[PDB]
Amino acid sequence: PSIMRRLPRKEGRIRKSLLGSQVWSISRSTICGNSDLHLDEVG
Amino acid sequence: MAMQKLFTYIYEFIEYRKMVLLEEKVPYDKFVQMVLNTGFFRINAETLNHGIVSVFIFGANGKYVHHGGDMRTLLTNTLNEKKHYEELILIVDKPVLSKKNILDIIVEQRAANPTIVINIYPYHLFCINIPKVSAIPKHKLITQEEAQEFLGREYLQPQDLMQISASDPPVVWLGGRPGDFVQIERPSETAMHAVVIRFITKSKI
Amino acid sequence: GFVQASSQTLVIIPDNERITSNVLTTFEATRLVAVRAQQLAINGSTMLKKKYSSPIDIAKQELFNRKIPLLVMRCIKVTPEGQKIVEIWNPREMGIPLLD
Amino acid sequence: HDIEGLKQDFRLEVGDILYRDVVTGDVAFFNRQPSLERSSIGVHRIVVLENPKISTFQMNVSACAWYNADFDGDQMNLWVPWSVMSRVEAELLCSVR
Amino acid sequence: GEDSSMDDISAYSSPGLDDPFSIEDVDISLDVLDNLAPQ
Ligand SMILES: [Mg+2]
Repeated sequence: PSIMRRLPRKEGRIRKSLLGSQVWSISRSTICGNSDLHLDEVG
Repeated sequence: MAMQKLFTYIYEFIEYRKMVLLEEKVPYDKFVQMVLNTGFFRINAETLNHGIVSVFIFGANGKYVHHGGDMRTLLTNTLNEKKHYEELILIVDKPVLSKKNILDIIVEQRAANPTIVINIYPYHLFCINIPKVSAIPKHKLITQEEAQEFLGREYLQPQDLMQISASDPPVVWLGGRPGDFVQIERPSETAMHAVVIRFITKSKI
Repeated sequence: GFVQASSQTLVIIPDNERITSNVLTTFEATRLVAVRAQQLAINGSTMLKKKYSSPIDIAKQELFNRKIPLLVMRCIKVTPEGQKIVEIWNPREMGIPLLD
Repeated sequence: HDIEGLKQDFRLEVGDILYRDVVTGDVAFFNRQPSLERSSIGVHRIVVLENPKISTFQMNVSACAWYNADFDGDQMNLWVPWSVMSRVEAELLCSVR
Repeated sequence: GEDSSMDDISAYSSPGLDDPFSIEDVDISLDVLDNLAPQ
């Protein structure tokens, strides 16, 4: 382990922590079709 | 067939830059004879402000492009000639542009002569009428006062504008120098045409 | 060395020399409504006449009815002599984009 | 304070922040990865599905063009803006219209 | 010459620049990779 090894890659400091973020108050699910919903609506 | 194209379009280049020729134009056969025997051809032109511009067309097999001593001697004697020089154009074959020694003589002659513009260009830059090429938009040098007014209205500095090299073929045919501004009117497929202003920077060679 | 940059003086372009548009951008209108809605969530003091049960609707109606107590500052340039040339625009006198 | 650990003499006071459930009509950002276009995140009006046996995000098939999505097993992200500033921005800037 | 105690260990488990298929510049979750299914 080294200080500068934390930086470079996609799993590194800059890309994983600074340019992206783990966040709270978020949900994920499989999407499904529903023809009774408007185009600007989500079930 | 670079010599044949050069023999016409170098004079077209002189006319496009608005200069008067100083010598009588020789036919093409003795042009090639002088290029092969003397090693180069010299064309002199007079500018509106009385500046003298001499153009050296160097043959690809001549000694001046293979030996730096001959080029140094020729440039030293031509720049020591008592004429109101303002611009020397040294037209050489493209591979000559990769020879470090020749370019070193070029930059050393520049250093010894700070008030005289020294430029060395490849063959293809004078084998067309560059302004009339369809892919080349319309370039036009603008005055310092107009550029200052434009920059003042825009709250801009000359270093914020897009920049163009002084060795760009349209700029060469214009005679643009570093520190000048060139207005380019260019076709647009969104607005049917557009205008930009570019800041001319140093030549690459 | 002198890490601290020197203070600037705010140079406001006179209203008859402004070059930017008199119509709010969608970004500017959204920012105005968001800021004003947060202010109303802080205070709740408004000069709007009709009653609304949410800060956002009060903010949009204040923008639409030209009663919003905010000004838009468009920073034009930062002079290296210290001036900060800006333009001040009154959204109550501006065109309002299509916020639908 | 949690609502199940709430005192007998408790009441809402001007300046309190109530964290309420998501209801129909709220705006939410809808995202499918990879986010390649700028319609890959869009703001939709929430319709809450009262059926307790439904775990899917449901949308109209004509909305799938915004996300390059289909219903073979795609998963999508959803977050509801709770901040006032983000709620204003969601419905004025990021709405799928 | 017949000793086997100091033989090269890597000489047993042996026969004797970007990855084109790696999602390295694609910031996608590993639980969502079914969104890449060709269908
Ligand atoms: Mg799929």
